[PDB]
Amino acid sequence: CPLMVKVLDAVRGSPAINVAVHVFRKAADDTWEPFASGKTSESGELHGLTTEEEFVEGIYKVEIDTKSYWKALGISPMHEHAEVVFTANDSGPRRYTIAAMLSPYSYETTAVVTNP
Amino acid sequence: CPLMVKVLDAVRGSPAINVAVHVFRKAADDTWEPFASGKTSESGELHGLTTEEEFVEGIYKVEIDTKSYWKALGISPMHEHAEVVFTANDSGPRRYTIAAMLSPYSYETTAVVTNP
Amino acid sequence: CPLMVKVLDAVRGSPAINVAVHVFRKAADDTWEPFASGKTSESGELHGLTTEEEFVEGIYKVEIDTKSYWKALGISPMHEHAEVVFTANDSGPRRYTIAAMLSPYSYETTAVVTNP
Amino acid sequence: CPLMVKVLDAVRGSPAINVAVHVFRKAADDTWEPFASGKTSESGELHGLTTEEEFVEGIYKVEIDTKSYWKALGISPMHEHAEVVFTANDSGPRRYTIAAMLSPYSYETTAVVTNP
Repeated sequence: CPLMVKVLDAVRGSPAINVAVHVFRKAADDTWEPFASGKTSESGELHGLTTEEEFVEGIYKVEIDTKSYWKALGISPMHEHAEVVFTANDSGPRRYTIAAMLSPYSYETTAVVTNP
Repeated sequence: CPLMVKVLDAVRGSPAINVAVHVFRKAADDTWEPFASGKTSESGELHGLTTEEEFVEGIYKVEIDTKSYWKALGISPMHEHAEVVFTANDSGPRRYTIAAMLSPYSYETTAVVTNP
Repeated sequence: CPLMVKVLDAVRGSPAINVAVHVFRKAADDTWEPFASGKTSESGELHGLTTEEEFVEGIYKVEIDTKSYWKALGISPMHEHAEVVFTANDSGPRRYTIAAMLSPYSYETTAVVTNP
Repeated sequence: CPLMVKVLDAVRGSPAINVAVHVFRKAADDTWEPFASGKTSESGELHGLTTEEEFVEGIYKVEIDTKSYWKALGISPMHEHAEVVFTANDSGPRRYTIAAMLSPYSYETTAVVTNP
């Protein structure tokens, strides 16, 4: 798993289950090329987005669609969405975990990088 | 001041001085219309972005260009930039403060809303 | 103002008004000596805690009593309180702002340091 | 594992390896009774702190000793330590994950609660 996404609901203190996550890769011609997508599991984690073969060097955008998750919980949020736009494998491949804590008014993201 | 932006350097624990900030307003035809821009002052704050007359209801994007600020401090960051995309004045006008704590690998944003 | 405290309610996205704040200074004999205290104002800020004469070098604890603030809003929180324990004026006097974002389950603090 | 602790180094974007963690349980006579302790592993996680039999209802303090971890990395930090003081099993037993993102000047904690 070269890329994992984990989402927490910071208001309720619990994993954010079934949040949509889309990943894009910046193309040669400056456009956002769709790369992979999925939904967080009951642990708040999304595995299997990509492979070590597919996950090349690049600029990657991770869009987490928070708006609809709050609606299932009866909330209208402030942020439309959350984004993490980071450069990947710039110096050889890494394992990346994009971590997101959400709220109706705040959000942290962190890119946690390790090696295999 | 219906809209203020404040940026902190969470690594050094100090205001983030002279960071570029661009604000856009989602247009009728789904495009990001440029709205206002500026640079943070020595307190890390950016005032005078807009007026109560200009700052209508809408979906607004605040782009904080972190990448170049780290370069002036000798750092290559992970995130290309930071964004806050929020809906404004949805229920009458408010005062908004978008607050940003930055790092080479993490970032919080919060939308702090009050009335006049 | 060598020491300022600012508290935000990260759940509601607004200043945290009338939160109790106690500051202690580590004494010579390892004990927490009471130093100053107050309540946040309508901006979420607490000014006038101390003076440049009184605010000597030391280890200082800032206790923010979150539990009772949530009760006034009908909430039972997870954290009993929030604390920031930091060393001050270690290399000459500074201005310190202790910043706190709260929630029933999460909390950031940051020590933001500047000079006069 | 009714109680797990995970620590991230938010400055370097990586797990915080071999951080000391002490847990205390508030005793009947208002004192902090030592409960369990350990060191984070290479993933930044600390497992096996306690058992479902030992981890009763109570007020628990988790002390993460950040100061010495920065020293191994050549840093003098601002915060002496990080603490999370939370009430546990108040309404039946839960699984708790205390999550910590650290820095020389900032720190988040979150209590992430789930059921088995």
